[PDB]
Amino acid sequence: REIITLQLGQCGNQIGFEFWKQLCAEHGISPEGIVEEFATDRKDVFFYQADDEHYIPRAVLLDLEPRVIHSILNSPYAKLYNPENIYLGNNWASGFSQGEKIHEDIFDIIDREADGSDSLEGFVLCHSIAGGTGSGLGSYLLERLNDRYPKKLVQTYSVFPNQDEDVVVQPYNSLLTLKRLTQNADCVVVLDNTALNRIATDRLHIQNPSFSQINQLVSTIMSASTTTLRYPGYMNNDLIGLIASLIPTPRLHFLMTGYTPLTTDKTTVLDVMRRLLQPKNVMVSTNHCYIAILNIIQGEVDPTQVHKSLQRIRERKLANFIPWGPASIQVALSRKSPYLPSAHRVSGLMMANHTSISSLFERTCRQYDKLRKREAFLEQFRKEDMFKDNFDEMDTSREIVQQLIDEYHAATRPDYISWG
Amino acid sequence: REIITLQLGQCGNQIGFEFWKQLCAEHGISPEGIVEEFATDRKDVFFYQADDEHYIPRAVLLDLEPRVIHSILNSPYAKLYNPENIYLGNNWASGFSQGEKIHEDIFDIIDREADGSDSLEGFVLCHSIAGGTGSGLGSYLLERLNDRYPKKLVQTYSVFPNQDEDVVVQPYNSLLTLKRLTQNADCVVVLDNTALNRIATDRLHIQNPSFSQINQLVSTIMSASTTTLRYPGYMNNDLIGLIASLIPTPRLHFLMTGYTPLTTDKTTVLDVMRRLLQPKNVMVSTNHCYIAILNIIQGEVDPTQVHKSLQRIRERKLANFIPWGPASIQVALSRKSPYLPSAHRVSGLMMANHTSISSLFERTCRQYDKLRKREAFLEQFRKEDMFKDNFDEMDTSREIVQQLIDEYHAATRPDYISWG
Amino acid sequence: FILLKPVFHCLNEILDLCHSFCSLVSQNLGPLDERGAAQLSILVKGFSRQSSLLFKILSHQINSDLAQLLLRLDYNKYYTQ
Amino acid sequence: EYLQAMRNFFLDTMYDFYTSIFDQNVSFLNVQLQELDGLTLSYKVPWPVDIVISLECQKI
Repeated sequence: REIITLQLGQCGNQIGFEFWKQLCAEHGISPEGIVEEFATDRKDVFFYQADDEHYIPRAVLLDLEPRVIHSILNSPYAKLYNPENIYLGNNWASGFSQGEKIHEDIFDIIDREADGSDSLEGFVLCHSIAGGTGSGLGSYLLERLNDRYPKKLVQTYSVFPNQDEDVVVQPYNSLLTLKRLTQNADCVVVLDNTALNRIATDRLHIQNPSFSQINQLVSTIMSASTTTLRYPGYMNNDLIGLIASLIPTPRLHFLMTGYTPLTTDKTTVLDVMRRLLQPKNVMVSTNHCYIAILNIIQGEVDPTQVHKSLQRIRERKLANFIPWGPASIQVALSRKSPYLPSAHRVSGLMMANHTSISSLFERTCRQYDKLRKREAFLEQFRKEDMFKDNFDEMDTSREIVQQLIDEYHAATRPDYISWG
Repeated sequence: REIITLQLGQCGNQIGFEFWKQLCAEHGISPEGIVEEFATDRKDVFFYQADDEHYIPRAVLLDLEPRVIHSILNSPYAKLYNPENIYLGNNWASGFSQGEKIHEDIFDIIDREADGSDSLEGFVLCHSIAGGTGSGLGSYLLERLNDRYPKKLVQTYSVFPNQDEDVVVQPYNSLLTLKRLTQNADCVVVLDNTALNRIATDRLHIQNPSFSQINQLVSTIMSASTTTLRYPGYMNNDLIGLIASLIPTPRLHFLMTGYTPLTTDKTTVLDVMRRLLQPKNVMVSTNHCYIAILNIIQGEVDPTQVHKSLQRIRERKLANFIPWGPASIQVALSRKSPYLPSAHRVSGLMMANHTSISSLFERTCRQYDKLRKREAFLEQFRKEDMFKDNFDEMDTSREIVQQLIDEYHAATRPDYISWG
Repeated sequence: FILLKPVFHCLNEILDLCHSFCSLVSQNLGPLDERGAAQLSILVKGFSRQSSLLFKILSHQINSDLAQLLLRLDYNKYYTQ
Repeated sequence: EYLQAMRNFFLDTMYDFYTSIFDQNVSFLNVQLQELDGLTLSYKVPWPVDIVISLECQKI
């Protein structure tokens, strides 16, 4: 149904602005809010239908100590949204405490938007893990949202902070945030900073301006993830029906994404399926094996070729995953959007549950434990101090993420009747 | 037909001034009395047609010991009305006794105005319950008006004094006034002070200057209640035809009002019907159930949509009332006024008979009985003493309001063939 | 509904009973013990019966005509009668 | 246009239609629509296409 977006963190507000700009360009919308002259397709999930058919984006921007919001302010696209949903230290506990005291008015804004919406389906989160101000306050808001609304869905888009080092206290912050994400979120879309950075340095020749490109990448991914809802077909035109297949168990809810063209500015679907199963098209980094794989195709498709392609790729066994049970690949189809020039119009997406990200989490589990053992890297922050004088919440999150890694490695085994 | 207005009490004279100012602004009238340059619509009920087409308001201001009347005097709108209709203790019995001795000349003024009018329909009363000087004298005048004119209608606009406390003797005064209002009035429009105060603190951020805003609120409500007469359509262009539907029985004649925009400075009629059935748009505070509901719409309406809206809202069952019989909702339509800038031009009103106000009356019945039982709150006022040495009129009003609450609760039951 | 004979031929009685009621009730401002109540009871039963009959015949094919039934059908009063 | 629309009015939109039936009255469903075994189905066929579209086609 109707989904409200929340955006917080500097990179999160960047990709939210880019996402809304991308959808305004994608649909028949002017940057004033007015419907375009040449506008069939649904805008009834993320866009409020206002008085002059003004598709006002259903978005709530949360920030504290604004810097980039001023750059949002002086824009022609500052008249598309902001019906006054904008509300004005780099520690987790700092942002937690600051969000604690102003929980009421921002929750009042959320309830205001819930009253403004006729229906409700979910709150999708734009998040940056260990982004400083975004950390802690984002976990706090996630806990509040799970508390107040036990009937709605929570989706999280976030990047995982790895740049091969910087901040000595960020693994603690990301560990607490991951503990909150495991318990207080329903489904998590995971992203890696170094992987997207490497792809940006790969297909292009940039080294510094990675933000401006990665915004485009995440915007394309997120819009692709929502296209079958935005452009109505009839397979999984609800969020919940899509998410139900992707989550095999409530302990594994992290989703790996790709994108079939690394650059799209006339191959068949058979080729790009083979491309997508190659890991260079995969944008998120014993044997690691998928549990369940889904793919979504949008382009110029012949309907017989997808069947024979599934036959041939099935027989070729390019799906290097061994499950513990009956779970298999799932196909889906979406519409190519108008008004956008696309060479090689076939474009696909993948949503798969893969165990390999456990190793990435294990990297942080190694790092944090190392800095815990030497104990010269907690640095004695005061917000961390009165929030927890004994710092046993870090031990609690360490317990949870250990259980999580064990659940991962039990899922790697060909039986999940045994647990980890 | 032709209706004369009477205004008494400080807040009553405030809202009368605001009401006349609002109608002078609403119609093509200058504040000198002259017709505007750009003036189709009827002003032949509340405005005498004078020599230079001077729409002189058919109003009689009654006051004693004037304070705010001096502020009325020095105004540019002191030349719209006052063709000399102005005539110069906070106890009920005090105002009763003072109105007793000067009943003759004010009745002579009333007869003078009745002779000045060609036709007559009703005397609409601007009243403040337990307003001090307004109390008692207003009841006295109400009794006199019912006595002298058994062929005319009496409408009462009044606020009910509740501010969550103040005056220890005001429940006695309001109880006597309510006894008079039940017997000597034909239809009563009830208002609550704390409810309007809460709405004023809600949509705005004021705490003290509530009077200046509440004047606007009551003026808008009263003008909306008269718009189909002031702006001629053809459904219920008489007072009596409108009042006949609203009163289901002569014992229940109190009317609940709303206003669809809490602030109006392009939704459809379907939305604002759903809004109006939400109690936050309702401005007057087992199951409490409406007996009969009416609504009046003024705006940019499509005539097919009101039918399908009635279908859908009927099927949704957002009308949480259970009657004892066949009574249902009634729709009405009015014209949007010119010369007034209105964003979201659709504006509606509701007139409904609801039992919940009994509880409010019960609150006073509890309070007065409590102060009667301890007997330290009558305070021995002398006007109360020689008017009634035994104070059995308070017992008489207690008897009547008990019968009234019992009639209320018998009406709550699914049979009214049994009485209470 | 003038072209349809039964519904016409009961709405006539629906008007006529209101005429008889309005004539009768204005006569005495005290209670009717002079067999005004005797005719009034007959009028009450026949009114309920006739209204239910015409409503059942009516339930042309226009949106508003379908609309006006349902306000009486809020509690199925003439349909539980 | 009628032929394409017919199989769009049964066999998205109808998912919302069935989720209401998931949790009686046949007129209720029409109002919910307009903005497991058994069921009744109905839709009017206009005459200039009724000379090609069959009544028994609706059954199949």
